[PDB]
Amino acid sequence: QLKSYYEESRGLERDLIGEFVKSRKTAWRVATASGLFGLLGMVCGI
Amino acid sequence: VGFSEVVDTYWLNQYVLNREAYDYNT
Repeated sequence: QLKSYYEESRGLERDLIGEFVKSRKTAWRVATASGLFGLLGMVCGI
Repeated sequence: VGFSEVVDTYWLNQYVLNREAYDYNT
């Protein structure tokens, strides 16, 4: 049930391990942004 | 959440006092 030429093409071209590396990099970046918001809250409180 | 005249008054005084006051002599 692939149901998509585009899905099959992307599945062929996509690199799984690199995809996981990029996903974790994005996760850490978002966590860093969260830490930034937290520090901003700390400064605003002070 | 946690984040939350000197000069003019003289003239106005002298104006009112002199305007409103009265003494035949001054």
